[PDB]
Amino acid sequence: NLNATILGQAIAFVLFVLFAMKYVWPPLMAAIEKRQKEIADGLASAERAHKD
Amino acid sequence: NLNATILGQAIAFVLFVLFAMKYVWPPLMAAIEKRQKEIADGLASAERAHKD
Amino acid sequence: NLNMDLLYMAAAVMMGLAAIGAAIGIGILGGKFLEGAARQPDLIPLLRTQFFIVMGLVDAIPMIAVGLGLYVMFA
Amino acid sequence: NLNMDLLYMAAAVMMGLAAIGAAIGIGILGGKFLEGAARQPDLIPLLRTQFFIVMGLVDAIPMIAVGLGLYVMFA
Amino acid sequence: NLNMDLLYMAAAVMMGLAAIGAAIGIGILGGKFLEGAARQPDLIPLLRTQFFIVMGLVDAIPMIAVGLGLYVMFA
Amino acid sequence: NLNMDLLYMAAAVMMGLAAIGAAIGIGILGGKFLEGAARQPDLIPLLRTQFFIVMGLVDAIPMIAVGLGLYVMFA
Amino acid sequence: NLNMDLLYMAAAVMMGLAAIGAAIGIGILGGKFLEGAARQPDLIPLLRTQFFIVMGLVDAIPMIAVGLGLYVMFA
Amino acid sequence: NLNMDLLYMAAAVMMGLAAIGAAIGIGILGGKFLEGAARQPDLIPLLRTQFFIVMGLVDAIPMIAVGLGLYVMFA
Amino acid sequence: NLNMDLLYMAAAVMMGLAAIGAAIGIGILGGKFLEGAARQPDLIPLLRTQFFIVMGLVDAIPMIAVGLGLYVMFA
Amino acid sequence: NLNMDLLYMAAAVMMGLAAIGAAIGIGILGGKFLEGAARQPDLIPLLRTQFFIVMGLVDAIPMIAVGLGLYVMFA
Amino acid sequence: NLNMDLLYMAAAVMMGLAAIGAAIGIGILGGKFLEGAARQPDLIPLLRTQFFIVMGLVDAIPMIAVGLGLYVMFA
Amino acid sequence: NLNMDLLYMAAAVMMGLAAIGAAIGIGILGGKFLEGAARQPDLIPLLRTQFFIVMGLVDAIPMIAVGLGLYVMFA
Amino acid sequence: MFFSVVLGLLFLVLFRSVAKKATSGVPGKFQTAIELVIGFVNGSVKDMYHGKSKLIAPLALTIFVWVFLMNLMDLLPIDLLPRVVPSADVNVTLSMALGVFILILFYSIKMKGIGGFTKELTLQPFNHWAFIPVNLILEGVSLLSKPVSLGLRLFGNMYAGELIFILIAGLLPWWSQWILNVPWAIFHILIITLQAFIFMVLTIVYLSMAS
Amino acid sequence: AMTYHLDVVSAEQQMFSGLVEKIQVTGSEGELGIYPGHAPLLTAIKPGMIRIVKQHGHEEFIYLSGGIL
Repeated sequence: NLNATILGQAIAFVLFVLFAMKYVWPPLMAAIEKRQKEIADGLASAERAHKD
Repeated sequence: NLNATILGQAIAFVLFVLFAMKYVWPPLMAAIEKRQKEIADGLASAERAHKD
Repeated sequence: NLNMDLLYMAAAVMMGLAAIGAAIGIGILGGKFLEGAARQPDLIPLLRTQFFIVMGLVDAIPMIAVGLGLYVMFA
Repeated sequence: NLNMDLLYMAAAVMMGLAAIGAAIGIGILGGKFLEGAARQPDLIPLLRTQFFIVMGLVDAIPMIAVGLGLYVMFA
Repeated sequence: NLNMDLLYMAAAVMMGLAAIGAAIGIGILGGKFLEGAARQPDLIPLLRTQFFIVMGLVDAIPMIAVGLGLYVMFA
Repeated sequence: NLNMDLLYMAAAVMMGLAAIGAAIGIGILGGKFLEGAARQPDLIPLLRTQFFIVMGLVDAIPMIAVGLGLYVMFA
Repeated sequence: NLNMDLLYMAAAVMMGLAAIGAAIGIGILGGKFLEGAARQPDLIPLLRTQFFIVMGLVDAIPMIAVGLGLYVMFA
Repeated sequence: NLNMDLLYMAAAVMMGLAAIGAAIGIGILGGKFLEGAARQPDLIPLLRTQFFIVMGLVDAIPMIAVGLGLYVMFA
Repeated sequence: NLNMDLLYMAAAVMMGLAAIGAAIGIGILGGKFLEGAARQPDLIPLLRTQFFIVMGLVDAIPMIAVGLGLYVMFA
Repeated sequence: NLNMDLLYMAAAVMMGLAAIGAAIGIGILGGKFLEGAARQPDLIPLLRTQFFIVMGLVDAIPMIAVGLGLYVMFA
Repeated sequence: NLNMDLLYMAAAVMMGLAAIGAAIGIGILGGKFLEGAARQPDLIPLLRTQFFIVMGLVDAIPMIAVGLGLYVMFA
Repeated sequence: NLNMDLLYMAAAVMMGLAAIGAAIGIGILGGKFLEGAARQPDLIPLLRTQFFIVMGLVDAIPMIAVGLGLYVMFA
Repeated sequence: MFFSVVLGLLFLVLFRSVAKKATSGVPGKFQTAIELVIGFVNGSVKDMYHGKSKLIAPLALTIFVWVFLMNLMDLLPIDLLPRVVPSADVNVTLSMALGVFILILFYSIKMKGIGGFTKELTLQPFNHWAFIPVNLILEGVSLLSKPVSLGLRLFGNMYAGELIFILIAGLLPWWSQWILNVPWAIFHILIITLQAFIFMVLTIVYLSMAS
Repeated sequence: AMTYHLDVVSAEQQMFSGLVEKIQVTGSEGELGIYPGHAPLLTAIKPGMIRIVKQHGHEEFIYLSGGIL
């Protein structure tokens, strides 16, 4: 009879965006630990280890 | 789709992909090489400092 | 003249070459269930009989097509 | 002229290419039941014979289709 | 004269030789799931039952084709 | 003009493409019974010969269809 | 008179005998994934379940053919 | 005009697609009998040759159908 | 009157019963790759995934036939 | 007008879809004979070559059907 | 009126149901080559890649049939 | 009007669905020869290459049928 | 011709705007996704695109990122609901870009290094054994022409399925299954883009690595 | 990690002991990747060092001549 697009678009967009963004935010947001931990821990551990 | 579609679609995708990739290759390569240069510099500096 | 060709072609084409999947699945399931059920004693009657329940799905496969044959004869 | 083509096409199409599934399932079940039943002695006659009961389903597969052939001849 | 041949040929061709894949897949899945599920005790009821969920896809295979048969009769 | 097409199409369609299941099942049963019967000595002649009894069912499979060919010629 | 035979024959031939590959592939993939996943539980967590992703291709195989059925009815 | 279509269609349909079961069964029986007969020395020539007797049944399977081809030509 | 039967029969016959090989090959490749990849974890990193490259050939199999469907509609 | 449809339909139907059994049996016999003949050294050339004699039966399978093609052209 | 039915029936019948053998052979060769290539490390890239050369024969199998489709359109 | 339907139906029916046995046999022989040839080193190149000679028979199977296609065009 | 303006202008504006935007990100920085996108795309594309070696340098990442980001606009427009004025650019640009890019990339990449001697004189053992000249024309025409059929069939089927599903789903009556059926368009667009980029990069690296 | 006890017995006394989990050792057919949850499969172990985790993450390469799984 009608269309009912706000329920499907809002429920699908909010559910898929919140579930995919919240559940997939660790892979895209936690990926900086390799370069940050490798550069900071590598430079600090290499300079302190080479100096000591 | 009757006429005048092959020149626009072929020249648009070919000129846009070739003109965009040729003029964007040094920016994406130099701008994207920071992960390999920083990872290789940190791993080589840490391994060379520990081995030395 | 379309009633004889439509009813005969509908009953023969709808209830003809269709039992190959059911007859092949019954022999394949009977051979696999017989080899797997006979290869072990404890598996002779504990779960292999559940495979016979798969035969109950045959009535919903090609055997249900025969239920439409009346549509080309009685209906 | 629709009785000859309808009855002949209904009997030939309804009782023609249909025994491939039953004949293939009988040979597959006989070979699998013969290999599995002959590979072990205790399994030679304890459960493998139950696979022969699967042959009883053949009468409800393609062999039942021949029961409709009379509809293209006697009926 | 096109309604009898079109409706009969559409219902027979659309709901005729199509259950061979579902009936063969049910017997193959039942035999493989019965042999693999009966070959091990711990695997008798832990993941093998998930194979039964594959049967739920049968309704989206040939069984859905019967849903179009009404288009050659009711519609 | 329906006697030539009905009799020829009925005899050829009813006694034509139907021996594939019996010929394939005979070779599959002969190869499986030969490999399983030859893999063991005691199983060479004790139960494997019973598989030959399955060949007796071939007369009730496609070979019986030839029995209907007379209906398109003698009858 | 070509609309009834062309639309009915196009919808029946285009949405008829086509589910044999999807239904057979679903049963073969369910039986192989059920036996392989049942023989090893450590691989039943992030390996055999990937085979279910292959089912996602079924929508681009025979199930897509049903999408053309509207061309013989709605279009 | 029914003699050319009935005789040509009867000889082609009766002596056409029928050698698939015999040719497939000969290759399957030859490969299975060759692998099983070659895997063991004592099983090389003691019972495996009996599988060749199964080839004698081919003359009563699809090869017999060619015997009906004369009915669409000489008779 | 040949445009409806030629276009409908060409689109349905050219894009109808053809996805059985691709859908069956996807399920067979998914089951074999799932069993081989599940039986060995070390081989599930740079070997079984290569089988997915075979899926790239599906576009050159029956999926390309759909590309001809426009010839029975748009062209 | 029956000579073109009878000769073309007889040559195409009699010499068309028939090489699937011979071509499939040649590949199955070649793969099984290659695996069984390559799995053992002593079995590389002592009995496996006898399987090649099975290829001699191909001339009596689908290859003989081509011998009837002249009946739809030269005769 | 024979150009539409002859060209459409020739293009659809000549380029329709033919990709089942190539698509099935690609999946069977990919699954067998993936399992045999993944079961051994040294055999992962020394002979199994030669199986990919078999894919080169696909262009001489059903893929060559598409080369005749132009005969039903351009020629 | 019989030249277009006879030549098109003869070329499409004689050079259409026929590559399934050759394409399936090439993939089965390539997968079996690749697995058996890769499972052993000494069997990698000593007898397995002889299986490639079986491919030479493909030219006498379905590939020879294309040789008759000229009879529906050039002749 | 005054027609075909919304397809060329809308396709060239969205394709050139999203494709010609890598010149401003050369100096940095920009946020938290620069290290994950650059490290994941460079490490995954360089580590997963095995077969280049002596092929090229910036053509792999530039052609993969430019072809994926530039070609992703034709298949990522399935969410736009609402007549033969903006759909021909996807089917024409997809087959024209796939066939022209595969033929121009294979012929230009194969006719640059080595070379003119292997392609201009491909006889001897490859066409003299085999003394008839049919194996080089059939194998060379089929293998050299398989990229136009594969790229044209995959790109044409993906663009035709996305445009037909978007137009039929956006131009219907109810808004339930048509407005909520985003799994087939998202999975088909993502699988078509990943399969087209992986098949194009693997086919260009494998075809360019050997002569 | 540690799960099932994968003790090794030599010709005289005991060769190895302790629990094991993801034991990536080669089987009879070739290279395999077993872990915790496999069924009973009697295979053969030939020569070659296989890196398998012992206890508390002890990935040691146990190399021996003969072996019966």
